[PDB]
Amino acid sequence: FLAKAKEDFLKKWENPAQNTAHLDQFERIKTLGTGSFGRVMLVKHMETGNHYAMKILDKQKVVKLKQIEHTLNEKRILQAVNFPFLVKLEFSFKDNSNLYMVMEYVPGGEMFSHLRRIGRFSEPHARFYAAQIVLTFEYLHSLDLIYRDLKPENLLIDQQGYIQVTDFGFAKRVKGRTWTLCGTPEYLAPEIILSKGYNKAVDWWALGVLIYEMAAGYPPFFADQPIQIYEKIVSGKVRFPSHFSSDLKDLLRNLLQVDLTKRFGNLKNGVNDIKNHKWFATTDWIAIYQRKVEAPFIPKFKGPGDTSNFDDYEEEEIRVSINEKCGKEFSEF
Amino acid sequence: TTYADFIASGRTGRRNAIHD
Ligand SMILES: O=C(N[C@@H]1CCCNC[C@H]1NC(=O)c1ccncc1)c1ccc(C(=O)c2cc(N3CCCCC3)ccc2O)cc1
Repeated sequence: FLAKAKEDFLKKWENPAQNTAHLDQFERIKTLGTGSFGRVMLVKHMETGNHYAMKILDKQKVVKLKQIEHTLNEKRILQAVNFPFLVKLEFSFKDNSNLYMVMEYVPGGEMFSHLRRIGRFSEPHARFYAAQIVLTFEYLHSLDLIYRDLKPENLLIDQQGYIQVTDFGFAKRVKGRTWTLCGTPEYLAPEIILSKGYNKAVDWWALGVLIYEMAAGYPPFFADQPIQIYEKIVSGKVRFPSHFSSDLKDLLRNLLQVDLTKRFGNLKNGVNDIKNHKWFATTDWIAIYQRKVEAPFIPKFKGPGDTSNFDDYEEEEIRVSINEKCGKEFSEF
Repeated sequence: TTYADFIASGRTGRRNAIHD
């Protein structure tokens, strides 16, 4: 599959799909999330009656925060990839004021919501999710893509209880090294913090943070201010809840490894250092891929368009100016 | 407890990305 996958991806990467629907083809139902330049809304595609999640970004706000290239990355990558645990982009378009991405609606809510409410996940429930990320990072990294924003907030749970990765704002196709200070503080690898130049290994570090956080219910480095988190990441040592298994600790010690010649996922054996670790001894990797494993948790679902696995957000009307904004900047979107 | 320290911290909600 990984052979056929790069071929398919490069074709879409090189000739991206553009302008494949219009705003007026969608009824706007409810906000499912926000960010600094817009929001994701539940919508219904009037023609098919299907529900989707629509991300709306304000072009002027994106320019203000100098995120043009990152938003062009997000859509170009998302329209080109294809994997069971990546949210599927269905349509993309833009108008005078906004950018739109219409994706699968993933009705189970964010892992974030379930994780905070429950406290923490059991090692088997955490492992189930971690396996899916391992495979998604194997796929992405095979295409020279770094994800750079792994966290429970970006992992949506579908009706089958499997993960769908969303929010590709910091994803970037890079061979070799890149330098942008970006990500979420709790999940940043030390090399990002230290402005060294860094590569796909930052995703493997982040996987360590996510596993820790799933299993403990809090992340390995927290504090009230980002800068204090950074200091812990760089100069501090990881300590584990007494309930962590010896195998979980050994895995996390190898993922939350400052030294790049020693970090799992960055060795010559690559992803298999992780796949063949004892913590994953119960994981049938092909069965996870094919979604044949019974999920440990299945969200409550009461028909489509139901949003009770999501928080409520203040609604505001989508405004579209009569004058085109930032046309040049977003030409290729 | 570490749990108590987390719950009392300002980082238990949805975390934003950073850009410089
Ligand atoms: O609402 C959003 N995403 C939701 C909620 C946040 C947590 N991630 C889950 C996501 N929900 C879904 O995508 C979803 C998809 C399908 N079904 C249900 C939910 C969202 C809305 C707008 C943005 C957004 O404005 C945005 C901002 C940034 N940065 C701002 C800080 C400085 C660095 C650049 C970068 C790229 C972006 O695209 C990002 C996210």
